[PDB]
Amino acid sequence: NNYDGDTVTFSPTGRLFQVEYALEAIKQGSVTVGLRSNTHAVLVALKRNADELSSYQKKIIKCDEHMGLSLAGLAPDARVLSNYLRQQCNYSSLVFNRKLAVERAGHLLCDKAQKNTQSYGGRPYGVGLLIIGYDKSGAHLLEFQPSGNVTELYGTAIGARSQGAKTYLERTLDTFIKIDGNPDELIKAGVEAISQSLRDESLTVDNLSIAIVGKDTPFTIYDGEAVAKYI
Amino acid sequence: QFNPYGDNGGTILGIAGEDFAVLAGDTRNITDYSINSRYEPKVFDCGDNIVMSANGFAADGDALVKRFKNSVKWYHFDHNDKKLSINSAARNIQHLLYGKRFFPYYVHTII
Amino acid sequence: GYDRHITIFSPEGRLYQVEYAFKATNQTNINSLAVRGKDCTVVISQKKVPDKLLDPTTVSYIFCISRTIGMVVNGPIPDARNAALRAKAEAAEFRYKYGYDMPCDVLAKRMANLSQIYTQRAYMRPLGVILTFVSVDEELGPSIYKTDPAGYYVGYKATATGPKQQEITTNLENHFKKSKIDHINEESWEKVVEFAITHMIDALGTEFSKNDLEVGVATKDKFFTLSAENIEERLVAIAEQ
Amino acid sequence: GYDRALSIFSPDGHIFQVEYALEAVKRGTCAVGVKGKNCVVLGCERRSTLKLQDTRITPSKVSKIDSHVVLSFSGLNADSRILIEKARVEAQSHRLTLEDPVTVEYLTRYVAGVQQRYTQSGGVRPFGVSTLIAGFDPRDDEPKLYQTEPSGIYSSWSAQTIGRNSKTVREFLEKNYDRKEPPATVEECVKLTVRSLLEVVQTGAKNIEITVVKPDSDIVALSSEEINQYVTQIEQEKQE
Amino acid sequence: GSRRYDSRTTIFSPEGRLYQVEYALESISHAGTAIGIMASDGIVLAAERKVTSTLLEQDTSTEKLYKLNDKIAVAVAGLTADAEILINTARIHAQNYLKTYNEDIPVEILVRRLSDIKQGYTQHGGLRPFGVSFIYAGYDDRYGYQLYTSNPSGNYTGWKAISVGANTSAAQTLLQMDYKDDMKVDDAIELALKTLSKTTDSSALTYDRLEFATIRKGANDGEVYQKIFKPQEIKDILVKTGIT
Amino acid sequence: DRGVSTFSPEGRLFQVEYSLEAIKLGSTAIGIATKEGVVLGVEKRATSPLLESDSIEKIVEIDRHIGCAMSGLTADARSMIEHARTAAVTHNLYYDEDINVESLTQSVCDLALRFGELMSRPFGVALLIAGHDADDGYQLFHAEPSGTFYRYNAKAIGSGSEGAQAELLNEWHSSLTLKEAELLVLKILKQVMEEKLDENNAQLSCITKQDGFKIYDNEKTAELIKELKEKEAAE
Amino acid sequence: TGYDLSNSVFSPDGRNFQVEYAVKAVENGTTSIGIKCNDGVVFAVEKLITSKLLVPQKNVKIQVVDRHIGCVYSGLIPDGRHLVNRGREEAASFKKLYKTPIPIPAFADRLGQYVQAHTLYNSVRPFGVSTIFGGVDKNGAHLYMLEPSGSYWGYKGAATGKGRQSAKAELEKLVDHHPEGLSAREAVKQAAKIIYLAHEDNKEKDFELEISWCSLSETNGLHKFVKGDLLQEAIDFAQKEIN
Amino acid sequence: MDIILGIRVQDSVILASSKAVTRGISVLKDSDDKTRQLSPHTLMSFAGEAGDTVQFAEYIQANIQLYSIREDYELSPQAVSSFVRQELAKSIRSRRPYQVNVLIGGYDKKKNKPELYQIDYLGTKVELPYGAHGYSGFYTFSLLDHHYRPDMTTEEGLDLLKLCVQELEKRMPMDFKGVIVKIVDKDGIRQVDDF
Amino acid sequence: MTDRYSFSLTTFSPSGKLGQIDYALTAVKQGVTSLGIKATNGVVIATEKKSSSPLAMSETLSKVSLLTPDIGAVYSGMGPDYRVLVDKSRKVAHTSYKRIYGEYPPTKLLVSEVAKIMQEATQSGGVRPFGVSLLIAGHDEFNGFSLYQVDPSGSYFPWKATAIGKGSVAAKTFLEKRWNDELELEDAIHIALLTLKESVEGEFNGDTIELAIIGDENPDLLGYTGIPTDKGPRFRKLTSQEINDRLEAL
Ligand SMILES: [Cl-]
Ligand SMILES: [Mg+2]
Ligand SMILES: [Mg+2]
Repeated sequence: NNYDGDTVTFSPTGRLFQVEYALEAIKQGSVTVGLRSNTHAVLVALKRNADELSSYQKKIIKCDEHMGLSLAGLAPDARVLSNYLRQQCNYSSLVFNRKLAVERAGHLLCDKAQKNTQSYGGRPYGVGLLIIGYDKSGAHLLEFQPSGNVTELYGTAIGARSQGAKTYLERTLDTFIKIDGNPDELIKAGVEAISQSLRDESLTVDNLSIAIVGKDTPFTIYDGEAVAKYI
Repeated sequence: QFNPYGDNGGTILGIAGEDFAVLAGDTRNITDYSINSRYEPKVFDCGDNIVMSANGFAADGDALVKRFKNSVKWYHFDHNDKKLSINSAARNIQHLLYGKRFFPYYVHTII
Repeated sequence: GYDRHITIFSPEGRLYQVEYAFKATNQTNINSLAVRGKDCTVVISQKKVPDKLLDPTTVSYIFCISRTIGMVVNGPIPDARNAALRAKAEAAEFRYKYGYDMPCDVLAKRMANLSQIYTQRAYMRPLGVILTFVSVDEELGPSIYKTDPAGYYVGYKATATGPKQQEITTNLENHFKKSKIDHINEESWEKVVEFAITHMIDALGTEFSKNDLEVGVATKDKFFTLSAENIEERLVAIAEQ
Repeated sequence: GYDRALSIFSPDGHIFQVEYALEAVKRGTCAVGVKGKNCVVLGCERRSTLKLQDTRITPSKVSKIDSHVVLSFSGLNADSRILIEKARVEAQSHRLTLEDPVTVEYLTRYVAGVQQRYTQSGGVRPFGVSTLIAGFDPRDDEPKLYQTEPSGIYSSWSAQTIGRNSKTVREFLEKNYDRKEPPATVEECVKLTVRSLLEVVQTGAKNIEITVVKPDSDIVALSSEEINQYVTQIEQEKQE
Repeated sequence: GSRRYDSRTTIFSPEGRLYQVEYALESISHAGTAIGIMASDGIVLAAERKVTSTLLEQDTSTEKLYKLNDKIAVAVAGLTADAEILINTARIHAQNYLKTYNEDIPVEILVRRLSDIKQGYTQHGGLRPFGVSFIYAGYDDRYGYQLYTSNPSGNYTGWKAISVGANTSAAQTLLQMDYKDDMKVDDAIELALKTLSKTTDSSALTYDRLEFATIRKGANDGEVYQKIFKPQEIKDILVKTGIT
Repeated sequence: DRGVSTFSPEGRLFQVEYSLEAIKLGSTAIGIATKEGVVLGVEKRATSPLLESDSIEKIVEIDRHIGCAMSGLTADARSMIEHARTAAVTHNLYYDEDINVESLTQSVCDLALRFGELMSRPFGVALLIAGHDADDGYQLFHAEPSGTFYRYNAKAIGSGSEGAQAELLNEWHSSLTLKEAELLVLKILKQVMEEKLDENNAQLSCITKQDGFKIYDNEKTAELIKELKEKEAAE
Repeated sequence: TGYDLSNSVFSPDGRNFQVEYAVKAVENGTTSIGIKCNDGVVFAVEKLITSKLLVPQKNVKIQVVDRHIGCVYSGLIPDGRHLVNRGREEAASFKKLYKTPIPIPAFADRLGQYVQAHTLYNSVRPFGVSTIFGGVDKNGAHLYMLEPSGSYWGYKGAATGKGRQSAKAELEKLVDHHPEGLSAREAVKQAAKIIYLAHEDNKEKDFELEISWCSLSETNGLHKFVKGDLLQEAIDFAQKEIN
Repeated sequence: MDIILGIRVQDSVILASSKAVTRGISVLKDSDDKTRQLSPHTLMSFAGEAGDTVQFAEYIQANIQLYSIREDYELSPQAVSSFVRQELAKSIRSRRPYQVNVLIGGYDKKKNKPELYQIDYLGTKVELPYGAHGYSGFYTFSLLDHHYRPDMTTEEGLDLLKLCVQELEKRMPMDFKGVIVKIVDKDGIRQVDDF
Repeated sequence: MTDRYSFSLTTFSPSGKLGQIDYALTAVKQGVTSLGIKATNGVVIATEKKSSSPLAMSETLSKVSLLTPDIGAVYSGMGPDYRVLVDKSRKVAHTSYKRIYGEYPPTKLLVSEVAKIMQEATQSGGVRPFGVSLLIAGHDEFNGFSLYQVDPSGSYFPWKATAIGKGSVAAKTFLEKRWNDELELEDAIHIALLTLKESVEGEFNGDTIELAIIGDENPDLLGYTGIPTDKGPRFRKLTSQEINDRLEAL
């Protein structure tokens, strides 16, 4: 009310309204799902168009050969944060000949987002990210919120009506976690998960976006006719 | 006075055919009259079907190859995984090299 | 009325932020007192440790700024420690630059100048503290100099600070009316500490255990704080008279 | 450094600081530009609430940017000096690097760019000035007349006016200027310019300034008597 | 942050006026009147001191009239402290020009630069403008004798006769009435004093409430002399014209 | 007042949303993409008859293979075009090749959110970027001050956009010829424009692989206008 | 009024309302504690299991500074990480110049001054965390608790978060019942019990226990996480006491 | 670098400047004009390090032209020479100084007098009846010391100048490929085409 | 972080007033009375030492300060603001004058420098004006003795005699009746003490009054001999005893 003019102001109950309004931009964003087994990690994203004449806004971005994310909210902010991750992954490779741990990737994003919530003039990032990766400790899935909070999960979803997929994955937990050494089945579980967040619209060929990374699989994205297999 | 350059010896050779190309190089690495390694490769696969060698001062050679390999990586990121053509790679390497015009990479480069 | 939020003048020529910083001074509800002997300067302060979980040895508002200078603070501990660290750095730099130990009054002026800046510059708030500096200066002898959020400072024959400062002040005034001198006419610092505690007891009307007090003593070439047992030894001496 | 974003969007999509800068232009003395077949004429109103003026030394309303291009304006006088100075410096810088004087379009484009920059830079307000820039490109005999405004938009005009009561004189020019046949001579162009100012001015005494620019750096300012002859001639034809 | 307390000194009103410039001019209208009159053989500067006290040291005082160089002087109306900042800048600027070209600075060039500095404070920096209006009186070999005025907006204009500060409306009407082009310095001296005497808010115009100066070619052959009048000289010139 | 980079309670940036209102006040610009080329057309909208309309420059070349049309506060577009041209030429210098249309658009859109308390406010202009490259062929992009860009088969921006877009929804198909697209832009511009459409108050342009980006002459457009009127009367 | 709208502004009381508002954010956070023992310190924290989908043991909240200091906090988690990052920079520069690892009181003031600095200007926001931290140095064991204002003290036991009062009451009993001292292995067990008892104030979601410790004898003066057999033993001890 | 001469007579200033541009063992050009018009009645000839000469000359030209437009007025030759001197005096203590020597010939319209200023790269200014830079002076000054009168006509000055060029063409080691001669007087600047 | 206050805190109101300067002058009005009187062979500046507590040692707080050997200053208003102005004034006398000309600045020019510092606090970003009016007395070879008043705006005026602060209105009227152009230094000291008694309420002695003069050179206060041209400071602070001697023949 009187305490939402900027990020540097606390409300009387200890809330940061600008951070909460940034969180609100994610809720308006199109649904995206993340889930993993012990061998692979999968991102599934529902893309959104302006109208029937327009393209479908790309939701998934590659960060390294072993890491990448999906976005929900302000896309330019995702570009800034993904670019930062690309550099951090790259620094680790050039300087230490070391693939950046997915956990460190999360810590780095948390700290970058945090600085924008404590200083005057700046604004919080207006996007949520789901980071998947395969490193020296196996497969990983992270959830980034622009409050700074990063959380490691077996599965999750963010965006509009993400609660449907999140409930589904919570039920399916014991099943999909043991889909080891089978990419197509782990994707099928993710495609079924994102289907619980659909209303009036269904998954088409230029609507669905899937990404996968794993033990013997570099981070690769599937669009167009390559996702027809899963509809 | 500190001399930032050295000579690691060796020699390289590139020949082009009709539908192929070779880039060869000996694996010996030296300083003065001593052998450092009998097998230290200096011809590298940089991706996008480009092979590269920067022969002369190995520290500069490795740095340049490292930078170009990284340039290929970012070319993909910035231009929708487009393949870097050999002519585009050549022009890119010119800028890498000339960027250090007043403190040169002490190498002869072939791709 | 934004003239009450930053350090600019109000229509009546006042600086409300400075005035409110003065009120922060009493937020700890602790009273301090300083007196001078012939050879020494004694400062005492109440020590209130309400929480049982606190480590009482770490609860202190007296600071050793340099080997010769001590400082007691009336105000919240974060601002108190901010002032202490700066004072320590200033005293150290002075010695390096000018080849001799920073005098108590010069440090007081310097810290007062820094405080003044916060009353004139908008981006910096005043510290909600009152700083009492004590030493036995090699030129001026026993010295008490006190700084406040307005940037004011002055030397003292003796002084007191806190919520019940006026009672202690008049108590000391009445003694110096009687004694007719500028200091406590006593040889040992031990008895000057005893005087300080005695007159604080009379003014406040409370009794003190060894853990209810905190004592700093400045002599030639060193300032030091007393342990609980040093104070207990001192409390026993008062009781047996 | 002072950083405040002074020029910002409002809910309806307007930048009020830019729009209020236009109000400053509307307050300024009227300025008019008319281009003929072989010349451009810049006319300027001078308010007569100021007697005891020294016209020798008082800043003239029309300024030479180079020997071949001129700039008049409407709005804040102090603001205009900053634009004129920058324009003059760029004129010499262009001659130095390109080895050719500026085109009137280029000079206009530069001045307009400066004005635009002040509408989305922190800590600055927009220029309270609109300009009329006129002249001839090097080795060219085609007349050029351009207009700029605080927002930064610029465009070419066969004839145009800016400042107070400019809507009245624009009305006049819109029915009195034939695109198919522009004022064929210098005399015709000056007369149409003087006529248009007489719709708004008051007395044709020391209230009107006229500057004539012809090809190949041929710029001259008319004196009182020369202008007064146009005023005298127009009024006698009017009584009919 | 600090946005809360920003007055925004360099913005436009909905009508297209600069608030702070307008309010600075309002401030200047309460300052003591200063008059400049340009004759064919010299210039007069006359200014009224702001309500004087009898214990003020009058001879070693300078409030209204300042020397910029040997050929140029200014009359001040507004905040004196603000004026001195600008005066020192103007003095330095004149010397920079002399150092560069080995010629005394033309009056307009000096006036323009000082006016440009004022302009800057109205367009950028977020600072309050200088609450000062100048009357510049000077000579150079291009235009001869010149009078200018500048105000907080940074706008300057040339004049034959002009007033700044208090009662300019009444003062300008009186100057416009009695001024003519073939006027001499001694006539201009009389007009300046007569105008102040009628427009003053005081009971009667006396020597102790005035500063006076002339810029003549009344030295010896083709050179200019600045005369900042002493108290006794103002007392005499006030008697000579029959005001006291 | 309030921060320039402030979020609304609905999760949108106030300044970005307000700049979108400025663009709605702008003159209409339409783009249609075909397999034979991309056509760009704009309403000039002269504020007065004395203004020489050919000096109104709302269609602009970025490189030989990329063109651009604008709508809104058109003065704001100058630095966007300058950046686009430099980005295009710089890439050619570094890589001895033409830069992809999408990469160009992304580079322009990187400027968009570089405002706050960088420039003081967002851009008040939307761009239609049309071009060709070897990888993705003929492309049309709509670049907004939000920093977002969509690829379009056809798109209208400006005051008559929502009406024109609805018309483009019906008319566009994947087999349109270049000539068909030219007429379609003219037709839809004539529908949403205030004043009557002619060669002086509307401008056409196109980009083809063979001839690159070309702005049409007033003579060429006039014949396409005459061809359009005759075809509508013919049934 | 309006005194609470800007950081570093004194109210007529002499208070900085913005700091007090940051304290509300801390009170909203999960419970964390610190127990000082014979030759070291023990840290524990409540991790609310929001969902089944959280990977157990893999969202670590306790942080190490240098090799001998542990830090835990309640409130805005990102703010706590920022403070630890600074703490690590401070500890590194101390060791760089002075060779010896940073003493705990020295380290405590480094954080204190930094947090206090964020109450001096309106262009920064106060920290939305209370931080419990400590370790072992040349003078033995030290436990500290730092608040948004920059205020910190040494503690025998410390607690912050939603279940601070419950935890404090339980801490006070240990101090009374063990005047001679508590052992490191005992303090680990007690820490588990207190987190479980403090969980009653946050009992909708069930939780995950996390413990760490520094001890001169048990961990050789270095910070280590309690895992495996020692953790499960501590969990079982806590489970037995609630029933 | 090469022969720049200057002679101030009764009513005009005459500047003669060699036409050769030599680099190594090759004369690259034999028609080079080593001069710039700073204003209608002010001409500057220049001579020194390659590149520096023209870069400096044109920079000065731009500044004087900028001044002319701003004030709608022509600076006096004295004022221009002082500006030029200061620029060189700044330059000599820069990281890389301008190695350029100049002569400034001007006609002061207010004084109705010709004026010749000699300024070297250090910023050493002198007003002279006749001037030269480089080795040229070693030959021509004794010749001018003898034959020069302050009341000479422009024609007499040109004959005096022919005598200097003849002496230089006889005793100088290089072929400087003749001179371009320009006259500065009340009517401005004009070039003598047949010399 | 960093000083984000890069804008003026003193601005013109619609009526033309500079609010913060007016309010600073109001703070000066509340301040304790100080005065200055110029004689033919010297200048006297005086003020009351308002003690904050009887436990305070008012000797340690100096309201009258030496700026140069021939210039002294006193004030009315906010003490802390005055203290830092004296520090800056002493330094600027060296940096912008003595280190250039090898001699101390004349009174008018040092005053001019202090005025500049006070003017800048009225226009620069993120600062309030100084809440003091200064009276600066001094001597220099070519101007003789002088007395100046400097206000929060940065304006300065030369005075024959004047007062500032609490009871300045009455004190100025008192000085008008007594001042003539033939006053000797001792006569001016006498009048200064008389004028000050009117505004002082409590104790009136050498311990509650602070008074200094600018008069003859004091070779005994120089600290060295051997250089004939160096003859000692003209500024001298009267002792507590010296004041009481003159209060008997009052
Ligand atoms: Cl200091
Ligand atoms: Mg402040
Ligand atoms: Mg020479």
